[PDB]
Amino acid sequence: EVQTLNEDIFLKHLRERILVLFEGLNSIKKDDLENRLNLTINFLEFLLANIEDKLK
Ligand SMILES: [Mn+2]
Repeated sequence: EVQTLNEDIFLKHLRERILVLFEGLNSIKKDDLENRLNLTINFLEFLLANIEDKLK
């Protein structure tokens, strides 16, 4: 029940590791949104250029 020096150190590192893991997870999540957004933009931009080619 008492909290030992070794436990405090181990808990403190694990805290840091989880926070680093969340940073990693948040980046993968944001890059995933960034890629799907860019893929739809590129599609729409390609479509827009097809349309304008046919209007020329
Ligand atoms: Mn999170």
